[PDB]
Amino acid sequence: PTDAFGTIEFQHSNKAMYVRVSFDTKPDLLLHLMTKEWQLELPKLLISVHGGLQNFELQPKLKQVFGKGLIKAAMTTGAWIFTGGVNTGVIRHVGDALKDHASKICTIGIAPWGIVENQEDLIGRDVVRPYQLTVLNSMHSHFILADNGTTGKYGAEVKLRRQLEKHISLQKINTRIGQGVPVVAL
Amino acid sequence: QDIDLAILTALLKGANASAPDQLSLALAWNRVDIARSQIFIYGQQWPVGSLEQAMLDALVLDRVDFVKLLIENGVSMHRFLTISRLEELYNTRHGPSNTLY
Repeated sequence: PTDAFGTIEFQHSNKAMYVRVSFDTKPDLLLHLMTKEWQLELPKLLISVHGGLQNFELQPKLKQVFGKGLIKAAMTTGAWIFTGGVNTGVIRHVGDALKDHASKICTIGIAPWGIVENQEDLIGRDVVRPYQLTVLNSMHSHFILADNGTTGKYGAEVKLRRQLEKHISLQKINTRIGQGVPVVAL
Repeated sequence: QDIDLAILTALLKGANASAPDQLSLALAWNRVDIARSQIFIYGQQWPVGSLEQAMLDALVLDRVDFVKLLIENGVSMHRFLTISRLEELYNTRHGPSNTLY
């Protein structure tokens, strides 16, 4: 039985809300987790961002363009962008983008609990987590972290996200114009 | 591409210094640019109580950009300011002058 749903309290400052799960979860299970106990609305688009797994760089105007684009796009459709989760790769640039606007919006962070810096203290429920095995992007309020047991590989998040993307595109909650929230992979 | 930062940087490793000894050095240098680029990092930990004592130092020396990085990063003033620290702030002699006496 699972034991962590805390928050990050890094000393800027920003809270979060997450849960450790396993690869053996249903996507409709995580759906009512997202809509009820997480109390989250449905998006009108899913901005699934994948990237170079190692921490890369962009040209400065690419950085500003990607930042302003993701921020302004998220505002128009009022949506939640699936990402990886750790402060590495494209996900670091996504957190820098969220710092570039920093006004109001939330982005979901499907990643492994298997790879997490200081796994043990974040078992603490709703407890301060001042992130100083990689730390998760501090600018993320939502990051589902699948504890598949095994520690230090990149697993239980390629499949999990895969299902949750297909499921949230297919299940069609709310208004469901077209068929569910249309999903676009940036 | 610049000797300025290179000379200052070579002293950051050359001091054989952890992050508080680095930052107290930059604070006396009035150089917060080298603080943001090397001394402040992403992932490792600073010793407990070093971040707060640096403020007793940064406020009394009028290091206004060091204030912007030392506390607004990771020291809340809702978790720093007490009776004894504000008293030591009112009884400094460092920094600029005052008509207070």
